[PDB]
Amino acid sequence: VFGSRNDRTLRRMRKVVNIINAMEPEMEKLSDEELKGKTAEFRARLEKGEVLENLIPEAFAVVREASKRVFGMRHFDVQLLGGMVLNERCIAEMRTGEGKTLTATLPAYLNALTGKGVHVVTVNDYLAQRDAENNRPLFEFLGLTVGINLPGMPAPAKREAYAADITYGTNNEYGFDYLRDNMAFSPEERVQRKLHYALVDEVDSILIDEARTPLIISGPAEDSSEMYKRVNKIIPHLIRQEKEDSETFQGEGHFSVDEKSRQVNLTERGLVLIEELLVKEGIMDEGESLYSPANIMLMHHVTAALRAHALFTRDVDYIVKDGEVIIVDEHTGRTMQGRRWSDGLHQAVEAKEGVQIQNENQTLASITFQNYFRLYEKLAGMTGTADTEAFEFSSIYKLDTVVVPTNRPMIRKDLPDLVYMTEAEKIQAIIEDIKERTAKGQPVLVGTISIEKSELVSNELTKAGIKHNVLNAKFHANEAAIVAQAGYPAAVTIATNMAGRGTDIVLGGSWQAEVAALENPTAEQIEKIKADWQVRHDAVLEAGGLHIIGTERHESRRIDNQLRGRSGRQGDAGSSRFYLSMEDALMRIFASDRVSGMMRKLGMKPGEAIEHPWVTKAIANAQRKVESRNFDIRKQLLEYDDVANDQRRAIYSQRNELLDVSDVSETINSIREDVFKATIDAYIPPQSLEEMWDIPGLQERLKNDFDLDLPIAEWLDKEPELHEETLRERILAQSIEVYQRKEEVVGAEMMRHFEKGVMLQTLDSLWKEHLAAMDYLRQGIHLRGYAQKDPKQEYKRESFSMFAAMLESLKYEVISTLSKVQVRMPEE
Amino acid sequence: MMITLRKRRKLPLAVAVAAGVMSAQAMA
Repeated sequence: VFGSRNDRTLRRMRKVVNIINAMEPEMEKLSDEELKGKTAEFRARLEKGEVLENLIPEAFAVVREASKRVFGMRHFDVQLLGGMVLNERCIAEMRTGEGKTLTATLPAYLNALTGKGVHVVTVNDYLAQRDAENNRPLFEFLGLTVGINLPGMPAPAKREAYAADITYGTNNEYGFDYLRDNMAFSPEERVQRKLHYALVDEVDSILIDEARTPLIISGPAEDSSEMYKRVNKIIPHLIRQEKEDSETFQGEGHFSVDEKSRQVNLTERGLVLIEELLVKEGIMDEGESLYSPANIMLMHHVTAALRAHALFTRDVDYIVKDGEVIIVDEHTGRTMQGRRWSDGLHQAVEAKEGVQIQNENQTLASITFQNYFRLYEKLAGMTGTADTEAFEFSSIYKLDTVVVPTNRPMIRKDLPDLVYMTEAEKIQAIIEDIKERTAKGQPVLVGTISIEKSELVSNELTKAGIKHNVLNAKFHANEAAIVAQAGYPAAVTIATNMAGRGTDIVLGGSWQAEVAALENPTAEQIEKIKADWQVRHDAVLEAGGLHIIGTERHESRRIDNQLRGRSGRQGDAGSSRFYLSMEDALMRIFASDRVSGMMRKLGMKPGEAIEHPWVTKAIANAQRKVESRNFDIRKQLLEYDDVANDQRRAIYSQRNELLDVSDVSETINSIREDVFKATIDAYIPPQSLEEMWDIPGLQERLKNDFDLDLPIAEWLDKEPELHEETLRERILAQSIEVYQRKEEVVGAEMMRHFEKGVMLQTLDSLWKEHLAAMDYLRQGIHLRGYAQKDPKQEYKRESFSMFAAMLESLKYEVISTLSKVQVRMPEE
Repeated sequence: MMITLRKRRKLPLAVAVAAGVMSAQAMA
């Protein structure tokens, strides 16, 4: 892209808009089938040597033309600007009323021409299926295909929707689909296509709030994981006092009077008790430490058995009857038979006693939305008039913030904040502001964020004698009835914490809702009501438009601005008036209410409008400061997230390669020699002495993990010229020979499929571990981050070592399993 | 004779718990 962002971008887009407007009269001379022909033409031109960004003038013109024949609505110039910006990797701010559907249709058609697939992200399935079928007669009219992806849709149908030019779906399913696709065994099992372009309807929520939302799939294999019972089996060999089993201890702990430390904690700062668990039996007995990133998984498993012994006492902390585990509450004497402590805690208990061990419930597959949308090349979306955290768009997703002009001039009179001392003053001032407008015939919308104030203002309004209708969310039918005339002259509507966007309240009321209340609305009736409605609309205009009143403001300006943007629909008339008291909790956001107390000496004067604009500016400053503090926190959290993100991306790339390719002999053989070398180097050091070689250890390992019986002691005994290198190669050669011999019995193509599957399976198996391991270290690093060292940097270091170790273990078991397989080999 | 006894029968059951969540199986 070229041209100064924002400033120059605005006029740059205008240059194209002019061309589109000039070519419009020409498009009106083109037949319906010609518009369709242009769409196909662009497809050909794109492969010929045409730039997508250069097709905008013609493409947008076709869309504008087609829309006039399909919907009869011409895409406004302001919409052309926004739709054009949505072709890049930027976020466009759209005012309430401009027309999101009439804007998002432009970038969709343009990017759809590439045939890569336009991924439209919706907040819910309602809008997803709504716009999908609504815009269908438009896109399909030009030849493009519209596909809808609903959560839970079968793979066959998904493939049809994903193979379409434009795909409508929810962010939730979008992420899950990606997970299922990447966790496939065969490339034909895929459901996705390409992450070329993504257009999200509301970034305010999906990109901001849902940024740190991880799609955790808890899909266990069930069965019976009796493997855990073999771990806890080593505990009864110890005594709770010394040698591993000890409730905290730390030398003393407490007196001999039921010293069961049920506060968990756990420590073992002696480093002499843990020495009893390590070594012997098998696994974690080779010489590995339990306080290493390459053994964090077992660390969180062995401690589970410990915190299931003296931590959870039988019959008091929990009760198991007939295999049914029920938690016993000692606080109020309650029994929880439908609950179980996660983090593998319940599993340790079920593995301690004669209970059937389950398959737990942890992260089988997970991905964060932020780490998902960041994979898309062209990531664009629409945002509301909220701003605030909008600055984080460039830091979280690296998107540029662009504002789109309104269709009509916004005549929303924004008034300053009138801060009073007591709530009585604040409320009374509101009543007065409303009462004065009740005589002028101006509709008043009270945005109470607190239910306590909603009833308070309602009682006060009744006291003064002012008509009012409260939007009780418990009665949607009531709300719809009020909203229909919420813009009616002198109509006081009270809203208790309204969600974003909201219904498009038309000034004067809604004749549609009026004619819909009649049995048979004839042409005469409709025209009559429209005539009356017209007068009602003009009346509100002379009154001052829709008057918004805010009793209390919100910390995050995102919601604050959302309420302010309720008026002036598509550039209409309105007035915003906010109030505040020294009793409201909002005065605590200024670091300390003691500071805000300086405003108590402003005079106030209940009944006199002090009108001080600097007050609003002060509040707005603090409002953005609150989120600035949150931003620092979000950044700190994302710091750890990106670490797992890169590792995930890396391992997913390798898994994808092995997924797409059919043959994997190259990889298998290349890692085969490496695995053997590493295993040999562990018993036989390079360029050492004969008496420095552990022949028995290597032989046993070969006859254990590689299923290869080789008498190395006999080989070197008769062949002294074997030296070392030749000896290593001999073992490898013999392995390859027997390997091929096993292969011939199973089948060449079959073995290749087997190896491919085993690689993916082993990778996935370790991936499940790594997912939990990352978490174990994520929280455990808090006790590892000492002074004179950054806890994030050290974490990344340990995480890198963990990943490396995982890779080594991957190649190890992959080659081992491929050899461990007991194939029925006949006498050759 | 020299009876070299060793605990080669190590118990990887503790590790199998991690892969237990997605324990797929083929022919063997």
